[PDB]
Amino acid sequence: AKKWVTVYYGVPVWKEATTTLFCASDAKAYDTEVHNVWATHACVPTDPNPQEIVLGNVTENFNMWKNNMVEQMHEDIISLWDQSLKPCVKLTPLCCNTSVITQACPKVSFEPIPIHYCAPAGFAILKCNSKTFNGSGPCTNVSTVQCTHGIRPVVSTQLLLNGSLAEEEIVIRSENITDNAKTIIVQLNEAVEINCTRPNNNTRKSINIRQAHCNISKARWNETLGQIVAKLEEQFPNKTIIFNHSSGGDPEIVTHSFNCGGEFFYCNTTPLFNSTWNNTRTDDYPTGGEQNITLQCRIKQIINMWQGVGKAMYAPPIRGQIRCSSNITGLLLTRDGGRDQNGTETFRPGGGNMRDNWRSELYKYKVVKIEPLGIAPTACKRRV
Amino acid sequence: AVGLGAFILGFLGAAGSTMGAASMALTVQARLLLSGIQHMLQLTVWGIKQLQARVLAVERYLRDQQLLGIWGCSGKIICCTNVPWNDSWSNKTINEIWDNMTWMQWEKEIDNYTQHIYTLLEVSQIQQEKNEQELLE
Amino acid sequence: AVGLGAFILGFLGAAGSTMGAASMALTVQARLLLSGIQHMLQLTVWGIKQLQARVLAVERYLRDQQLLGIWGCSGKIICCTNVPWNDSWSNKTINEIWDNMTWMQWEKEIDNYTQHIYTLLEVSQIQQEKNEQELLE
Amino acid sequence: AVGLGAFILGFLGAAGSTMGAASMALTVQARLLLSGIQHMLQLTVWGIKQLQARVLAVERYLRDQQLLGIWGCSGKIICCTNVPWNDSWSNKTINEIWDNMTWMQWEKEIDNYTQHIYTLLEVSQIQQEKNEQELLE
Amino acid sequence: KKVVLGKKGDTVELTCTASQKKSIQFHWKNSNQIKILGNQGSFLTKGPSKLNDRADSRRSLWDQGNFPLIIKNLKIEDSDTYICEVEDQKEEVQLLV
Ligand SMILES: *[C@@H]1O[C@H](CO)[C@@H](O[C@@H]2O[C@H](CO)[C@@H](O[C@@H]3O[C@H](CO)[C@@H](O)[C@H](O[C@H]4O[C@H](CO)[C@@H](O)[C@H](O)[C@@H]4O[C@H]4O[C@H](CO)[C@@H](O)[C@H](O)[C@@H]4O)[C@@H]3O)[C@H](O)[C@H]2NC(C)=O)[C@H](O)[C@H]1NC(C)=O
Ligand SMILES: *[C@@H]1O[C@H](CO)[C@@H](O[C@@H]2O[C@H](CO)[C@@H](O[C@@H]3O[C@H](CO)[C@@H](O)[C@H](O)[C@@H]3O)[C@H](O)[C@H]2NC(C)=O)[C@H](O)[C@H]1NC(C)=O
Ligand SMILES: CCCCCCCCCCCCO[C@@H]1O[C@H](CO)[C@@H](O[C@H]2O[C@H](CO)[C@@H](O)[C@H](O)[C@H]2O)[C@H](O)[C@H]1O
Ligand SMILES: CCCCCCCCCCCCO[C@@H]1O[C@H](CO)[C@@H](O[C@H]2O[C@H](CO)[C@@H](O)[C@H](O)[C@H]2O)[C@H](O)[C@H]1O
Ligand SMILES: CCCCCCCCCCCCO[C@@H]1O[C@H](CO)[C@@H](O[C@H]2O[C@H](CO)[C@@H](O)[C@H](O)[C@H]2O)[C@H](O)[C@H]1O
Ligand SMILES: *[C@@H]1O[C@H](CO)[C@@H](O[C@@H]2O[C@H](CO)[C@@H](O)[C@H](O)[C@H]2NC(C)=O)[C@H](O)[C@H]1NC(C)=O
Ligand SMILES: *[C@@H]1O[C@H](CO)[C@@H](O[C@@H]2O[C@H](CO)[C@@H](O)[C@H](O)[C@H]2NC(C)=O)[C@H](O)[C@H]1NC(C)=O
Ligand SMILES: *[C@@H]1O[C@H](CO)[C@@H](O[C@@H]2O[C@H](CO)[C@@H](O)[C@H](O)[C@H]2NC(C)=O)[C@H](O)[C@H]1NC(C)=O
Ligand SMILES: *[C@@H]1O[C@H](CO)[C@@H](O[C@@H]2O[C@H](CO)[C@@H](O)[C@H](O)[C@H]2NC(C)=O)[C@H](O)[C@H]1NC(C)=O
Ligand SMILES: *[C@@H]1O[C@H](CO)[C@@H](O[C@@H]2O[C@H](CO)[C@@H](O)[C@H](O)[C@H]2NC(C)=O)[C@H](O)[C@H]1NC(C)=O
Ligand SMILES: *[C@@H]1O[C@H](CO)[C@@H](O[C@@H]2O[C@H](CO)[C@@H](O)[C@H](O)[C@H]2NC(C)=O)[C@H](O)[C@H]1NC(C)=O
Ligand SMILES: *[C@@H]1O[C@H](CO)[C@@H](O[C@@H]2O[C@H](CO)[C@@H](O)[C@H](O)[C@H]2NC(C)=O)[C@H](O)[C@H]1NC(C)=O
Ligand SMILES: *[C@@H]1O[C@H](CO)[C@@H](O[C@@H]2O[C@H](CO)[C@@H](O)[C@H](O)[C@H]2NC(C)=O)[C@H](O)[C@H]1NC(C)=O
Ligand SMILES: *[C@@H]1O[C@H](CO)[C@@H](O)[C@H](O)[C@H]1NC(C)=O
Ligand SMILES: *[C@@H]1O[C@H](CO)[C@@H](O)[C@H](O)[C@H]1NC(C)=O
Ligand SMILES: *[C@@H]1O[C@H](CO)[C@@H](O)[C@H](O)[C@H]1NC(C)=O
Ligand SMILES: *[C@@H]1O[C@H](CO)[C@@H](O)[C@H](O)[C@H]1NC(C)=O
Ligand SMILES: *[C@@H]1O[C@H](CO)[C@@H](O)[C@H](O)[C@H]1NC(C)=O
Ligand SMILES: *[C@@H]1O[C@H](CO)[C@@H](O)[C@H](O)[C@H]1NC(C)=O
Ligand SMILES: *[C@@H]1O[C@H](CO)[C@@H](O)[C@H](O)[C@H]1NC(C)=O
Ligand SMILES: *[C@@H]1O[C@H](CO)[C@@H](O)[C@H](O)[C@H]1NC(C)=O
Ligand SMILES: *[C@@H]1O[C@H](CO)[C@@H](O)[C@H](O)[C@H]1NC(C)=O
Ligand SMILES: *[C@@H]1O[C@H](CO)[C@@H](O)[C@H](O)[C@H]1NC(C)=O
Ligand SMILES: *[C@@H]1O[C@H](CO)[C@@H](O)[C@H](O)[C@H]1NC(C)=O
Ligand SMILES: *[C@@H]1O[C@H](CO)[C@@H](O)[C@H](O)[C@H]1NC(C)=O
Repeated sequence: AKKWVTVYYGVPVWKEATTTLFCASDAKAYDTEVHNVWATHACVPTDPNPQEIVLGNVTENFNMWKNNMVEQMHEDIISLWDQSLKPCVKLTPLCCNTSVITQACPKVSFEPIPIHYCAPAGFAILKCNSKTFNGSGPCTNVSTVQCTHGIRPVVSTQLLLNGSLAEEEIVIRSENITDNAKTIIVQLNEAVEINCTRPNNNTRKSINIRQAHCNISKARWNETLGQIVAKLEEQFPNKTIIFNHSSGGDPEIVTHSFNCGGEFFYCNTTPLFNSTWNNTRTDDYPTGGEQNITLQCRIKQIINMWQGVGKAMYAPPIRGQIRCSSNITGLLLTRDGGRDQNGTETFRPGGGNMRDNWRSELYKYKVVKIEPLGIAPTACKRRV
Repeated sequence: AVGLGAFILGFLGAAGSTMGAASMALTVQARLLLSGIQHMLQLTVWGIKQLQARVLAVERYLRDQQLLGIWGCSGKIICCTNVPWNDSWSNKTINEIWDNMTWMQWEKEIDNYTQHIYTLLEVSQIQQEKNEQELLE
Repeated sequence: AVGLGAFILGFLGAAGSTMGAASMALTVQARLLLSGIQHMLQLTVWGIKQLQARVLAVERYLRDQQLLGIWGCSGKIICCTNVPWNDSWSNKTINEIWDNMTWMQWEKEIDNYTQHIYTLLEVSQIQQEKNEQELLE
Repeated sequence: AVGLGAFILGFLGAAGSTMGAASMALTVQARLLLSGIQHMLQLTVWGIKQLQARVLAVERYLRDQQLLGIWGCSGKIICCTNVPWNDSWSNKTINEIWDNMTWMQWEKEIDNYTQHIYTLLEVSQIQQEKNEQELLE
Repeated sequence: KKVVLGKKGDTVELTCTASQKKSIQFHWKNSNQIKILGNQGSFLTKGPSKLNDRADSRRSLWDQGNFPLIIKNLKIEDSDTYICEVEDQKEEVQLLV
C-alpha cells in the first residue's frame, strides 16, 4: 500500500538541446555560381524520401526568439558571404585602430539556393504545424522531422524577400508587441511581386549607371496593407494606423537593400509607406490608373557590412542588364510609441538584424534530445 | 515495439498518451509481436545517415542497460526498487499519476527531485550488496 | 556462434541437424569461442546493404529479448517455464523429439498449438508475479 | 562509458590504470552518465568503414554476453563465481593485485592458468544446475 | 540615477555597458519612451526624436560592451532622463544642461 520508486527506461520524454546541425541542398555544383559552389562542399544532397510523424495530443512550448537554430544559420551565411563576395577593401575597427585588407574583386554570379537544416544522429526536430502560431505560445499540433524546409538565405532589410508565405492570414509576430524595441515580423499569406532592373541603356556622369528602378504592383501593395492594417487594428483598436518612411540611421536601414550578383540596390521605399489608415480603408495612394508603384534605386560601392562593424568597398557595376524578380513575403516593422501618442500608432520599416530575417523562417522549428530514463511511483516492491 | 513515441528510445509509448494507457498498449503490442501474427547518389548518403542514427541508438541502449546495474536495475526496461516514495516529491496517488498524466508532465512534476532520488537509489543498492555478502558466510 | 544455420537468428544450430545434436554442437562451439583459441561503386552500395541487414538483425534480437519478459523469459536464449507439456500437443517423448527431429519438423508437428501455448505462458507469468508481490508483505 | 581504454571493449578502463583505479573511475563515470548532467567521396567510404567497426563490436559484445552463460555469467560485465582462487595461480593478495597492477600485467601473471580456470568455471556451473533441478522435486 | 551635467553648446557622452562584449543589441530612449538611438545588427538606427541630428554613437566600441550615446551641440531642452536598454537590464542617467 506504500508507494515505491520505479525506474523506467524508454520513457518518451524529450528536452531542449543545442547541437550542431548539418545541411542539405539541391546544389548542382557546376554552375560556378556562389551558392552552388559553397553548397558543394558545405551541404549534402537532400533526403530522397523525407518523413514526418504527427504526435497526437502533444503540446509543446516554442519560442522563436530563443531559438539557437538561428545562430547556426547566421554563422553559416556569414561564412558563405566571406568566402564569396569579397570586397576590394575591407576596413574594420580593432580595439580602436583600423585593420585593412586589400584583395581582388572578381565578379561572380550570386543567387540563393534553399538550404535545409538537418538534425545529426541522436537529435530530432519538432515542427509546429499550427497555422496561427504566434512565435511564443504553446503549439498543439506538433510533428517530428529530421530536416527543415529549405530556406533561401536572402539578405535584405525592410522587406523580406522570397523565403515563404503564411497558410491563411497575415500573421504578426513580436516578442513583445508593446515595448517599441522589437522588430515586428509580418508574414504575408500572398506574395507581392517586385521587379527590379537596370536595362542596359545607361551612361556615366562626372564633373547614370548607378541608377535602377523597381516596379511594385499597386493593387497588390494597397490590398496587402489593408490586410496588415486590419490585424494591427485588432491589436490597437482605438488608434489610427500610420505607415511612414524610415526614421534615420545608416543607409542599409533607411532604404531597402538586396543583392543581385554584386549589385546592392539601395531603394527608396517612401512610396510604399506614406499613408494614414482609418479602420481598414484610406486614400494616400490615389487611383490614378498607373497601377505601378516605382522605387528609385542606386547601386553603391561602399557599404556598411551586416556581418560586423566596418565598411567595405566593392568594384563598380556591370555594364549590361541587371534583372531581379523577387517575392515580397513579409515586412519588418517597428513601432513609434511614447507618452504623447494621442490616438495614433506609427509603423516604420526596420530590419538590419539578419537574425530577424532568419527567425521569420525558423520560428516553427525546435531541436530536442531524448532522455529515456524516468522515475515514477509504483505499488510493487523489490525482493531483498 | 520500438518505434513507439515516433523515436528510438520512445519504446514505452506514444507521446501524449497517459502513463497508464501507454503501459496497457505496450502489453498488447508485445503479445502481437510474439504471436507473430529510384537510384541516385543521395540514396548512399542518406543510407549512411540512417545507419548512423540506428547504430548510435543501439550503442546507447546497451550502454544504459549496463549502467543501470549501479541501482540494481541492469538489463531492464521496467525495474522495481525498495526505495519508498517519500510523499513530498509528489502528493499525487498512483491512480492520479498513471491515469491522467503523460510522461512529460510527470517529469516536469518531479524534476526538482530526480538527482536526489538517483542518489537514494545508489545508496540502497550498496546496502543490498553489502547485506548479501555478509549473509554468505 | 551466431552464423549457425547460415543466418542471423539461426544461432542454435545448422538447419538439418537434429534438435539434440544442435544443442550439443552449440555447447562445444561456445567453449571454443570463450577459450579464444577491387574497388568499384558497387562496393559502397553493397556495403550499405550488408550493414542494413546486420543492424536490423541486431535491433530485432534486442527487441525480442525484452518482449519475452512477458512470459518471464527476458534476456534469454534458453528459458525454462513452469507450464506442463499437456501431452496432447505432442505424444512424443523427450528423447524421441530431441534425438530424431530437426527444428522445422518439430514446429510442423506442433504449429496447431503454439498460439494456445503462448497464451498459457503469459497466464503463468501473471500468476507468478502476483504471488511474489503477495508474499512480499 | 564505452570509449574507455581508447577502444570498444575497453569498457572497464584506461590502459595503464591500475585495476583498482579503473574500477573506481568506472563507478564515478557511471553516476555521471545516468545523472545526465567538407564533402568528398572519402566521407562515404570512411563512413562505411566506421559503421562496420561499430556494428561488429556490437555483434561481438552481444554474442559474448550470451556465451558467458556457460559459466553462469550471462548478461554481465562483472560476474562473481563460487570457484576458489586456489593460491598457486597467483601468490598476490587482493590488495596487491588491485592496487598496483594494470590489466595487461595481470593477464601476463596468470596466462598459464586461464585455460585451466575456464574449465573449472564450466564444471562449477554444471554442478550448480544439477543441484537446483534436484532440489526442485 | 547617474547624473551628468553639460552646458549649452557642449558634447556629452552618456553610456550603457554590458558584461558580454560583442553582438549586443541596445536602445536609448528618453523619459517619454521615445527612441533616440539603437543597434540593429551592425547598423546604427535613429528613432523619431528631437535629437536625430545631434545624437550619435561610437560604433567601434560596440564590440567592447560599450554602447555610448553622444549628444552634440547640447541645448537646455535636452535636459532629461535617458534610459538604456541593453540585453535584459536597464540603466538610467540624468542629463542636465
Ligand atoms: C528571389 O528568387 C528569385 C528566383 O527564384 C531570384 O531571381 C533571380 O535573380 C538572379 C539575379 O540576377 C537572376 O539571374 C540572372 O538571370 C539571367 C537569365 O539568363 C542571367 O543571364 C544572368 O547572368 C548574367 O548576369 C550575372 C550578374 O551577376 C553574371 O554574373 C553572369 O555571368 C551573367 O552575366 C553576363 O550577362 C550579363 C547580361 O546583362 C552581362 O551584363 C555580363 O557582363 C555578362 O555578360 C543571371 O543569371 C535570375 O534569373 C532571377 N530569377 C528569375 C526567375 O528572374 C531573386 O533574386 C531572389 N531574390 C533575392 C533578393 O535574392
Ligand atoms: C507596370 O510595370 C510592369 C513591369 O513589371 C509593366 O509590364 C510590362 O509592360 C511592357 C509594355 O510594353 C511589356 O512589354 C512587352 O514585352 C513583350 C516581350 O516579348 C513584347 O513582345 C511586347 O511587344 C512588349 O514589348 C512588358 O513585357 C511588361 N512586363 C511584363 C513582365 O509583362 C506594366 O505594363 C506596368 N503597368 C502599366 C499600367 O504600365
Ligand atoms: C559494444 C558496446 C556495448 C555496450 C557496453 C556497455 C559497458 C558499460 C559498463 C558500465 C559499468 C557500470 O558500473 C558497474 O556495473 C556493474 C553491472 O553489473 C555493477 O556490478 C553489480 O552487478 C554484478 C552482476 O549483477 C555483480 O557481480 C556486482 O557484484 C555488482 O556490484 C558494478 O557495481 C558497477 O560499478
Ligand atoms: C535500440 C533498440 C533496443 C531494443 C528496445 C526494445 C524495447 C521493447 C520493450 C518491450 C516491453 C514488453 O512489455 C513489458 O516488458 C517488461 C520486461 O521486464 C515486463 O516487466 C516484468 O519484468 C520486470 C523485470 O523483470 C519487472 O520489474 C516487472 O514487474 C515485470 O512485469 C512487463 O510486464 C511487460 O509489459
Ligand atoms: C543479432 C546477434 C545477437 C547475438 C546472438 C548470440 C547467440 C549466441 C548463443 C550462445 C549460447 C551458448 O550456449 C548456451 O547458453 C545458454 C545461455 O542461457 C545456457 O543456458 C543456461 O541458462 C539458461 C537461462 O539462465 C537456462 O534456461 C539453462 O537451463 C542453462 O543451462 C546453455 O546451458 C548453453 O549451452
Ligand atoms: C497537424 O499538422 C499536420 C501537418 O500539416 C496536418 O496533417 C496534414 O493534413 C493534410 C490535409 O490534406 C495532409 O495532406 C498532410 O499529409 C497531413 N500531414 C501529415 C504529416 O500527416 C494535421 O491534420 C494537423 N492536425 C491538426 C489537428 O490540425
Ligand atoms: C501567443 O499566444 C499565447 C496564447 O495562446 C500568448 O500567451 C498568453 O499571454 C497572456 C498575456 O497575459 C497570458 O495571460 C496567457 O496565460 C498566455 N497563455 C499561454 C498559454 O501562455 C502568447 O503571449 C502569444 N505570443 C505572442 C508572441 O504573441
Ligand atoms: C512588454 O513591454 C512593456 C513595456 O515596456 C512591459 O511593461 C512595462 O513593465 C514595467 C516593469 O516595471 C512597468 O514599469 C511599465 O509601466 C510597463 N509598461 C506598461 C505599458 O505596462 C511588459 O511587461 C513587457 N512584457 C513582457 C512579457 O516582457
Ligand atoms: C515600371 O513602371 C513605369 C511606370 O510607372 C514604366 O514606365 C512606363 O512604361 C510604359 C510602357 O510603354 C510607358 O508608356 C510609360 O511612359 C512609362 N512611364 C514613364 C514615366 O516613363 C516602366 O517601364 C516599368 N518598368 C519596367 C521594367 O517595365
Ligand atoms: C514581374 O515580372 C513577372 C514575370 O517575370 C510578372 O508576372 C507576369 O505578369 C503578366 C501581366 O499580365 C502576366 O500575364 C504573367 O503571367 C505574369 N507571369 C507570371 C509567371 O506569373 C510580374 O507581374 C512583374 N511584376 C510587376 C510588379 O509587374
Ligand atoms: C513621418 O515621420 C516624420 C518624422 O517625425 C513626421 O514629420 C514630422 O511631423 C510633425 C507634425 O507636426 C512635424 O512637427 C515634424 O517637424 C516633422 N518632422 C520632420 C523631420 O519634419 C511625418 O509627418 C510622418 N509622416 C506621417 C505620414 O505621419
Ligand atoms: C525618397 O524619395 C522622396 C521623394 O518622393 C524624398 O523626399 C524628398 O526629400 C527632399 C529633401 O529635401 C524634400 O525636399 C522633398 O519634399 C521630399 N519629397 C517628399 C514627397 O516628401 C525622400 O527623402 C527619399 N528618401 C530616401 C531615403 O532617399
Ligand atoms: C505616397 O506615394 C505614392 C506613390 O505612388 C504617391 O502616389 C502618386 O501621387 C502622385 C501625386 O500627383 C500621382 O501623380 C501618382 O500617379 C501617384 N502614384 C501612383 C502609382 O498612382 C502618393 O500620393 C503618396 N501619398 C502621399 C500622401 O504623399
Ligand atoms: C477616422 O476618421 C474620423 C474622423 O473624425 C476619426 O474621428 C476616427 O478616429 C478615424 N479613425 C481612425 C482609426 O483613424
Ligand atoms: C486600393 O485599390 C482600390 C481599387 O479600387 C481602391 O478603391 C482603394 O481605395 C485602394 N486603397 C487605398 C488605400 O487607396
Ligand atoms: C512567388 O510566389 C509564387 C507562388 O507560387 C511562386 O510561383 C513564384 O516563383 C515566386 N517567385 C519567386 C521569385 O520566388
Ligand atoms: C488523443 O485524444 C483522442 C481523444 O479521443 C484519443 O482518441 C487519442 O488516442 C489521443 N492520442 C493520444 C496520443 O493519446
Ligand atoms: C523524505 O523522507 C524523510 C524521512 O524522514 C524526510 O525526512 C524527508 O524530508 C522527506 N523528503 C522531503 C522532500 O520531505
Ligand atoms: C496533498 O494531498 C492532500 C490530500 O487531502 C491535501 O490535503 C494536501 O494539501 C496536499 N498537499 C499539497 C501541498 O497540496
Ligand atoms: C547430414 O547427414 C550426414 C550423414 O553422416 C551427417 O554426417 C551430416 O552432419 C548431416 N548434416 C546435418 C546438417 O546434420
Ligand atoms: C491440456 O490439459 C488439460 C488438463 O485438464 C486438458 O483438459 C486439455 O484438454 C489438454 N489439452 C488437450 C489439447 O488435450
Ligand atoms: C501416444 O503414444 C502411445 C504409446 O503407447 C500410443 O499408444 C498412443 O496411441 C499414441 N497416441 C496417438 C494419438 O498415436
Ligand atoms: C599516469 O601517471 C600519472 C602520474 O601522476 C597519473 O596522474 C596518470 O593518471 C597516469 N595515467 C594512467 C592511465 O593511469
Ligand atoms: C589447486 O587446488 C587443488 C586442491 O587440492 C590442488 O590440488 C592444486 O594443485 C591446486 N593448483 C595448483 C596449480 O597448485
Ligand atoms: C608466496 O607469498 C609468501 C608470503 O610470505 C612467500 O613466503 C612465498 O615464498 C611466496 N611464494 C612464492 C613462490 O614466491
